[PDB]
Amino acid sequence: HHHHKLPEEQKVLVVSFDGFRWDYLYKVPTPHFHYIMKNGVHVNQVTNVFITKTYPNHYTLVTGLFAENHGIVANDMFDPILNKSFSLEHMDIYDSKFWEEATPIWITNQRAGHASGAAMWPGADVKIHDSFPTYYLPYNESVSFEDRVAKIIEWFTAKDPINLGFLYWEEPDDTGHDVGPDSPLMGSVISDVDHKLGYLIKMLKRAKLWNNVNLIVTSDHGMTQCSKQRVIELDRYLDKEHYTLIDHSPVAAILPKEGKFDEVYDALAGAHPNLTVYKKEEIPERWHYKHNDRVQPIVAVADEGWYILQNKSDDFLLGNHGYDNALAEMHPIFLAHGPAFRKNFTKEAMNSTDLYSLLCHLLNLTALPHNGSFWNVQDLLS
Ligand SMILES: *[C@@H]1O[C@H](CO)[C@@H](O[C@@H]2O[C@H](CO)[C@@H](O[C@@H]3O[C@H](CO[C@H]4O[C@H](CO)[C@@H](O)[C@H](O)[C@@H]4O)[C@@H](O)[C@H](O[C@H]4O[C@H](CO)[C@@H](O)[C@H](O)[C@@H]4O)[C@@H]3O)[C@H](O)[C@H]2NC(C)=O)[C@H](O)[C@H]1NC(C)=O
Ligand SMILES: *[C@@H]1O[C@H](CO)[C@@H](O[C@@H]2O[C@H](CO)[C@@H](O)[C@H](O)[C@H]2NC(C)=O)[C@H](O)[C@H]1NC(C)=O
Ligand SMILES: *[C@@H]1O[C@H](CO)[C@@H](O[C@@H]2O[C@H](CO)[C@@H](O)[C@H](O)[C@H]2NC(C)=O)[C@H](O)[C@H]1NC(C)=O
Ligand SMILES: *[C@@H]1O[C@H](CO[C@@H]2O[C@@H](C)[C@@H](O)[C@@H](O)[C@@H]2O)[C@@H](O)[C@H](O)[C@H]1NC(C)=O
Ligand SMILES: *[C@@H]1O[C@H](CO)[C@@H](O)[C@H](O)[C@H]1NC(C)=O
Ligand SMILES: *[C@@H]1O[C@H](CO)[C@@H](O)[C@H](O)[C@H]1NC(C)=O
Ligand SMILES: [Zn+2]
Ligand SMILES: [Zn+2]
Ligand SMILES: [Zn+2]
Ligand SMILES: [Zn+2]
Repeated sequence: HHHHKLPEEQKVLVVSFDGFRWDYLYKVPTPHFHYIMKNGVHVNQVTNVFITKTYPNHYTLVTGLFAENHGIVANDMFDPILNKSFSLEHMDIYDSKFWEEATPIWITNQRAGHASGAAMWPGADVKIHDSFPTYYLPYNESVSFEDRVAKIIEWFTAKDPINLGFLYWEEPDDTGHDVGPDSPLMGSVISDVDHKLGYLIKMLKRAKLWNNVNLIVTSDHGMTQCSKQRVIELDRYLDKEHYTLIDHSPVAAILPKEGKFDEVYDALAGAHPNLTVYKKEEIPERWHYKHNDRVQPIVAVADEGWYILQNKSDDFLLGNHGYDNALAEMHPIFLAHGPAFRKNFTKEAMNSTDLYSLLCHLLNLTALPHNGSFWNVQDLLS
């Protein structure tokens, strides 16, 4: 018979499938994504932040800030005040000072008395302002999706449960790089990701969380097809001895050596039609990228689908991202299901800087100063 159920605090689980381009939903049958759509909300065009790389965009999701403000401007950075480098590829990400120009939402959540949990979310196993999420996993890409889900569900159902979870998975980004997003093999990995989403849905239902957790499924960026016929080779124009390459492609962050600034700029600007060379102060305002000492004196941006190689042996991948965030192929999926969200609703656009204000609203937190607007996304809510 129908009876009372104890009022639960509002809960949110944010899931990021890395590199899940907005239109991947249509490359193969995605019944579990479509199940969420039919019972939830879906935004066609999510404008993420420049540069359209993993660490800048995940930190935007948990701060509501543009990259010049939260300071995670790239996956590879050099901070001249710290005189230190940051590099994802070397797992050299744990220097707290690279993160401390902002405060991620899990800290704000916990300062309000709640508990947060993170299962491989970029930056969640880093000490920031002397704090971690209440529960987190040390980053390890080899941990299965099923084990990450198991931890999330354990934490949402613990003696002292979390109200806010973050779950992360490295596909379809990794395969998109390997084969290129135009490859028919992308169907296999997208289908697998849809199966993993179905596994998550099944476990949320089994744990009696499905109808009381607001599940948000999104990503950090998309992916575009590259080609060995679309390469810009810097050593055709520049003496490698006269600059340091802080980040390579498709946004080359260039630090000329002492006195070589005008040599480097003059040699590279207009050298190739698909490489736009900006002096820091000329960087487009719409990217909200330039007001930060981690933005190097010269930033050279390749057009969509072009690769910057410093020399003939530099890295090349059939898929890449990082390009202009106005480009549709850089845009991630966004869909959601839960008691706070409408059902079978589709909206054309959102800015990824708005998610932070949505999360703060759902959890009844006081948002720190940010660049998004709850009013832009209030129509997703029931
Ligand atoms: C990498 O960099 C290259 C080189 O800069 C860019 O290529 C240019 O792209 C633009 C935009 O499409 C081209 O301009 C358009 O050309 C069309 C005709 O193309 C043929 O003829 C020209 C010679 O005039 C050749 O260069 C070209 O290869 C083709 O053979 C025109 O129809 C277009 O005019 C129409 O659209 C424009 C708006 O785009 C309107 O203003 C017009 O009124 C008209 O309606 C336009 O002129 C340009 O020709 C290309 N240059 C070259 C050398 O190919 C790439 O776009 C860039 N790559 C990426 C991914 O950004
Ligand atoms: C994404 O953010 C931009 C920038 O804030 C929004 O563009 C502004 O929209 C307001 C209306 O609320 C206009 O008054 C401003 O002139 C716009 N500013 C700029 C710089 O264009 C945009 O609406 C947001 N998009 C979504 C889908 O939320
Ligand atoms: C994005 O949001 C941040 C936070 O509100 C803004 O940063 C502030 O900018 C003012 C100048 O208007 C400075 O006085 C503050 O010191 C900044 N605060 C922080 C925390 O950095 C930023 O201006 C916003 N960006 C845009 C493009 O609107
Ligand atoms: C700056 O620091 C150097 C040692 O640190 C390494 O190099 C810097 C540039 C960063 O890449 C950092 O992450 C590395 O661990 C010193 O060798 C160098 O002398 C220092 N320079 C000055 C001027 O103090
Ligand atoms: C990551 O997880 C795997 C599987 O349990 C384990 O073999 C490995 O030692 C872990 N640590 C790292 C740094 O990969
Ligand atoms: C390219 O640059 C690397 C440094 O990253 C250097 O070790 C390598 O020998 C260079 N290769 C060519 C072909 O110039
Ligand atoms: Zn990514
Ligand atoms: Zn990637
Ligand atoms: Zn990987
Ligand atoms: Zn690979």
